[PDB]
Formats: sequence, C-alpha cells, structure tokens
Amino acid sequence: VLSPADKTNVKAAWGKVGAHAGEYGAEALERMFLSFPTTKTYFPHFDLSHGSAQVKGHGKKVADALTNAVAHVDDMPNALSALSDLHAHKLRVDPVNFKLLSHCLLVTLAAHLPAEFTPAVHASLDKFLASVSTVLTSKYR
Amino acid sequence: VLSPADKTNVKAAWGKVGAHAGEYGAEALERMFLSFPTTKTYFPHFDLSHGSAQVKGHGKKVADALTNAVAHVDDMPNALSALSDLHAHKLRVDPVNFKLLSHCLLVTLAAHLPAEFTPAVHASLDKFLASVSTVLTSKYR
Amino acid sequence: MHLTPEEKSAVTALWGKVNVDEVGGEALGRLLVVYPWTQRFFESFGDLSTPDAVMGNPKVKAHGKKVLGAFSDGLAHLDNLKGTFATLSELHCDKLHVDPENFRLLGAVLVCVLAHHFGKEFTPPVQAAYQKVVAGVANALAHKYH
Amino acid sequence: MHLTPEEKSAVTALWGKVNVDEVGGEALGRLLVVYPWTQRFFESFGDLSTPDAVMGNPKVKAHGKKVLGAFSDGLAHLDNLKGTFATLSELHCDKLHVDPENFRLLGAVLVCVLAHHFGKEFTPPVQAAYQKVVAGVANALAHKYH
Ligand code: HEM
Ligand code: HEM
Ligand code: HEM
Ligand code: HEM
Repeated sequence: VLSPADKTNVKAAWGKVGAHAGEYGAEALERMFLSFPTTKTYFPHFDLSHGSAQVKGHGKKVADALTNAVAHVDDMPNALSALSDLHAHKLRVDPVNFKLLSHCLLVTLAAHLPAEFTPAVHASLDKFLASVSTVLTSKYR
Repeated sequence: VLSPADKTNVKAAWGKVGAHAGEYGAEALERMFLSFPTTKTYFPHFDLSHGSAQVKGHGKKVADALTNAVAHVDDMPNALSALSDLHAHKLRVDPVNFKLLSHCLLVTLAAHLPAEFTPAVHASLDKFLASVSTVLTSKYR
Repeated sequence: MHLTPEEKSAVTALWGKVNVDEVGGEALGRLLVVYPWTQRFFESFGDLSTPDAVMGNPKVKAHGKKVLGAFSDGLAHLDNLKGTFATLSELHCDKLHVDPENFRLLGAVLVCVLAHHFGKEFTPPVQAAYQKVVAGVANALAHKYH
Repeated sequence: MHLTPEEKSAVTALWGKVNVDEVGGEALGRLLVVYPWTQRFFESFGDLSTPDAVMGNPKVKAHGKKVLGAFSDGLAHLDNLKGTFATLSELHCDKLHVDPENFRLLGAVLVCVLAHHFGKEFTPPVQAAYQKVVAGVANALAHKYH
C-alpha cells in the first residue's frame, strides 16, 4: 500500500521526468529486450532494432500510462480499468514479465535522475511499479 | 478476486479435508522441504526429520489458519490480520516462498481428494492460496 | 539436472505406469483452465470458454498427447535434455513465440496431475525427483531463446 | 559464464572504474531499505528504522564492502563462479541460513546502483552483460544449498 510519503516521492520523481517520459519509456523497453530476451516473444510484429519507431512509439504509450497512473495515484484501479482489461483479455502477457519492465524502468530513472534517485525514492518507485503491476494483472482470472 | 463459484469450490474441497487438515498441512511442509530445499533456511531451529513432531505441530498451525480463512472467506484481510503482521514484522519470509508452499498444498490435496480435485476446483484452490499469500504479504513494505 | 541414481529410478518406475495419451490431455487442459492467459496460443482450437469446453476439446486432447509424447522422449535422454530439445526450443522461440514461463506452468500442472493420478504413490521424495525433471525440461526448452 | 568476449570486456572495463567501498555500502543499504524484510539477518547492526539510519549505519557500510569485495574477486573467475563461491555457498546455507532469493534481490539493487553512478556509461548493452553476471553470481552462491 502506497503511503502518503510514497505518493509524494513518486509525484516528485515523475515530476522531474517531464518531457522525457517518452524517451525513458523507449529506453526501458530497449533495456528489457536486451537483458531479458524472453520478453521479445510478445512483440513478434515489432522491429526491435535500436531506434525503431515501433519501439519509440510504444515507449511513449507506456510512459503516458504511467503518467496517468501517477496523476490518479489515489484511484489506480479506476484510472487503469481499460488497460487492466486489455492485458487480461487480449494481450495476456504472463505476470512474471511485469517485474522485468518495472526493473528496467528503475534502472532507466536511476541513470537519468541521479540527484532524485535517493534510497527512499527508489523504495517508493518500486512499490509504485509493483502496485501498477498488480492493477494490470488483477483481472487475469 | 474470488467469485461465488470459487467460494463454493473452496468450501467444498476444504469441507472434505475435514479432520485431516492437520496431517495434510504436515505433508505439504515435508513435500516443500524435499522439493524446495531453500525453504529450510527459515526453520533452522526445527527437527526436519521424517515424522518430526515440530513439523507435525507446525502443519496443524498452518492448516488451522487456512481453515480459518475458509470460514471467513468474505473477510480474509481481517481474519488473517494477525498472521499478516507476524510474517511482515517477525518472520520476514521472502514472498517467493508462499508460492512454493501453495504449490505443495495443491499437490497434497490432489493426492488425497481424487474425486474432488477437478479442473474447476484446482483453479479455485489455486486462486484461493494466491489470495491467502497476498494477504500474508500485504504489510511487508 | 542433479538426479541421483535413486531419483532417476523413481522417475522411470512411475513413468512406466502413465498413460501419456490421457495425462497429456489432462495436463494441457488443466493448464488452459488454471492459467487462462495461456489460451493466447490456441485461438484456432475453438471453444475454450468453460472447463468442460476445454477439457473435452478434441484439439486440446490431441495437442496434449503430442506435447507429452515429446516429454516422454525427453525422459529417455535425461542425460542430454538440451540436445534432445534443441530443435523444439528453436521452434517455440522463432516460430511459435512461446514465453518460456509457459514451460514452468505446465510442469507445475503436470506434477499436480501425477499426484492426482497416483495418490499415495506420489510420495514426497518422488515429487522432489519430478520437480527436478520438469525444471530440467523447461530449461532445455528455453535454452535456444534469444 | 555464457559471456561473449565483448560482454566480458564491457563488464571488466566498467568495474575498473568502481569504488567498491562506496558501491558496496550503497547496494547493501538500498537493499535493507527497498526490501525491508532482508533486515532479518542484520539485527545486531542496530537501528535500521529509517533510510537515513540504514544508509548511515557503519556496520551496514562495512558489511557492504565485504560483500562487494568477495563479488569483485569473483569477476576474476568469471569462467568458474561455481568453484570460486563453493565455500561461501556452504557458509551461506549451513551457517547463515540466508535464502538464495536474497542473492537475486541484491543483484537487482547492484544494477540500479551502477546505473545510478555511471549514468550514460551504463548502456542497455552494458546492463545486459551485468544482468548475466549478477544472475551467474546468485546461481553460484546458491549452488551448494541442500
Ligand atoms: C508497467 C506496466 C505496463 C504498462 C503501463 C503497459 C501499458 C501499455 C499500453 C499503454 C499499451 C498500449 C495500448 C494501446 O495500444 O492502446 C500496451 C500494449 C501492450 N503491452 Fe503493456 N504495459 C505494461 C507492461 C507490459 C509488459 C511487461 C509487456 C510484455 C513484456 C507488455 C506487452 C504489451 C504488448 C505486446 C502490447 C501491444 C503492443 C502493440 O501491438 O502495439 N506490457 N501496454
Ligand atoms: C499460506 C501460507 C502460510 C500460512 C497459512 C502460514 C501460517 C503460519 C502460522 C499459523 C504460523 C504459526 C504462528 C504462531 O506461532 O502462532 C506460522 C509460523 C511460521 N511460518 Fe508461516 N505461514 C505460511 C507461509 C509460510 C512460508 C511460505 C514460510 C517459509 C517457507 C513460513 C515460515 C514460517 C515460520 C518460520 C514460522 C515460525 C515457526 C516457529 O518458529 O514455530 N510461513 N505460519
Ligand atoms: C513440456 C513442454 C512442451 C513440449 C515437450 C512441447 C512439444 C511440442 C511439440 C512436439 C509440438 C509440435 C511441433 C510442430 O508443430 O512441429 C508443439 C507445438 C506447439 N506448442 Fe509446444 N510443447 C511444450 C510446451 C508448450 C506450452 C506450455 C505451450 C503453450 C502454453 C506450447 C505451445 C505450443 C503451440 C502453440 C504449438 C503449435 C500448435 C499448432 O500446431 O498450431 N507448448 N509443442
Ligand atoms: C553478492 C552476494 C554475496 C556475497 C559475495 C557475500 C559474501 C559474504 C562474505 C564474503 C561474507 C563474510 C563472512 C565470513 O567469511 O565469515 C558474508 C557474510 C554474511 N553475509 Fe553474505 N554475501 C552475499 C550476499 C548476502 C546477502 C544478500 C545477505 C542477506 C541479505 C547476506 C548475509 C550475510 C550475513 C548475515 C553474513 C555474516 C556477517 C556477520 O558475521 O555479521 N549475504 N557474505
């Protein structure tokens, strides 16, 4: 459960991301594809080459959804209903994969927001991505 | 989330366990110790030998808790609060181990309730143990 | 694959009693029912809407038998699973695009199936041998992913 | 390891720029803060009630240096992590009772610390090689558990 401190930490951190969220989305995917190649099984229809527009585009999409989640940190389940649906009934990504993208996202934030990536903020973002993951896989069965 | 169907399934299968819960609890533990030896790191103080009374004693406690969650299937977070606190604050069992025990509990039930361990029931019991595990781990951070 | 000789005899003795046709259908059907997300690979199999629709589907039964068939062959080459499963590993990756976690879910379901069928005969120590086996097979099937 | 000469060189080269003292203290402390349950093994260290108290705890910082030290030396036996961590594997099992999952948590934390420190330098391809090492290390350390 996200504490008030957590919600604050997250909003701050994401606040600094700003106009780069799309690039960070794209970078996290790229890191995911390379470090955990089993994740590529869900994107057979994409050109997973470095700098592919499909990956860039998707990166934006993901980033945007996180934004919307930070904004509705208080009502995630509701803010992400559609996405929870899509994933549970259409995409059907195995749940283990969410932990992999979450990790690549932390790494990406860490590498780009040095001053802001304090131990307390690291803990908060992790919980946050975990909560997001829970929401996205809540209707799986 | 457990559906009405799930609830019926669980009360039914658990109903059949009856008085053998204790013994099935002990058996699930032993199966766990044998198949996932890493789980033994949490019981350095136990005699894990075959027919250990400590294991017998422990199997009963676990079985009683599961029986309590079935009795309060509509209020598990509250029915298990105490146990949730203990695990989060004292025991501090890594979350991955809940899935291991769950698995050995399912094997045990399967081995003992051939007629009831239908596909439908198997699925309900799996969602149930996952929910119990979630409650027990909810206060971890 | 740390199968002691005694673990290997135990795997083999029980496997002698299995009706692969039957176990194959049960394991695959149960997978589709317990972890419905796995149904993503079988939209051409037809109706998988309910447990009976899945369990009785002639296509699921036939596929289960195929899968367990390949698994049984694996059990005769416990020594060289990687070699045994190499072309299949490639196929699952490159053509089928099957996330390898699927191989671990199937292994857990299979263990429950063997427990279901053998009852008391599927002792703690026999389960432990089979746990090593399904893990070795899952690993072998994932070895060629890239 | 299943490290590519190119992958080996990337690991090796970034490592050369690492202050084990600082990275060790930071990795262990972050661990205790992000995954609070890992604190169960360090009760004798003191007050770990807050990020601040963990990050400042000298016992923490010094244990962190010992751990990265041992890790650091394992990077010199990248082709036999198993043999390098055998004794450490037994100790962790038999004396410390540390669940191997902790090895994996630290690894992930380690990678976040490297990214934190090296920014730009810690590229996708470089993270990929480090992911292989941390997994490798965790496996080596868990190898002698029974
Ligand atoms: C942090 C959690 C995640 C979030 C917020 C997220 C968000 C999204 C969004 C916003 C979309 C696009 C919806 C649309 O096209 O309208 C999407 C689609 C998709 N996601 Fe998820 N996702 C997450 C995790 C994952 C993971 C871990 C995977 C697999 C490794 C994945 C696989 C996919 C795929 C394959 C698509 C469709 C791609 C396409 O065909 O364009 N997602 N996701
Ligand atoms: C759904 C699964 C679980 C249930 C229902 C459960 C329930 C319980 C209960 C009722 C107790 C006894 C508390 C008391 O002293 O009154 C207990 C203690 C304990 N549990 Fe859990 N537990 C579960 C999962 C786990 C797992 C997965 C592990 C580690 C592999 C674990 C490790 C322990 C330990 C080490 C103790 C203390 C035993 C002693 O010193 O007597 N538990 N648990
Ligand atoms: C023990 C693990 C497995 C073994 C030994 C195995 C074996 C096989 C074999 C022998 C085939 C046919 C090859 C061919 O068409 O040339 C096959 C096809 C296939 N397998 Fe696997 N399999 C395993 C696990 C899985 C799992 C768990 C899934 C999905 C959850 C899966 C998905 C598929 C699919 C979708 C096909 C193609 C079906 C079609 O003909 O349309 N497999 N597998
Ligand atoms: C990169 C993985 C790790 C390495 C290389 C490693 C290495 C070491 C070394 C070299 C020692 C010194 C002990 C001696 O020689 O007597 C040690 C002790 C210890 N380690 Fe590990 N360790 C690792 C991970 C962990 C983790 C993740 C934990 C728990 C979160 C842990 C818990 C301990 C404890 C409790 C001690 C004993 C310290 C004392 O005596 O106070 N280790 N470790």
